[PDB]
Amino acid sequence: AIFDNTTSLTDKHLDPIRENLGKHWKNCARKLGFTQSQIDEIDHDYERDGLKEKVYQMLQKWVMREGIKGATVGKLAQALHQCSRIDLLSSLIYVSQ
Ligand SMILES: *[C@@H]1O[C@H](CO)[C@@H](O)[C@H](O)[C@H]1NC(C)=O
Repeated sequence: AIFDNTTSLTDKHLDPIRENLGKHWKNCARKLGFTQSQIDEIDHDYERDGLKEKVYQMLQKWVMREGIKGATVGKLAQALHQCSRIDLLSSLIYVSQ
């Protein structure tokens, strides 16, 4: 079951989220525990780099903050549930097999 999966996230799990989180990324950032101030910093600091880079930076900051113990398949699954991205949750289930 995806929500109890304790596997540490690596590129293979993160890549579908990097590619598809898309323009509606900030609500998922809040569910991943970023404050509005932190979201604003990412939004401003990576404006010239583009939306995909804002997404990349947000996800990587989360993986770095939570570490190997905390940045897991099951925790990402819960975040995707909480931010209502069942499309992304489905891609995560498939890549985790
Ligand atoms: C926390 O998230 C809520 C939405 O759930 C938002 O209204 C509020 O502004 C956020 N606060 C901060 C400090 O990010």
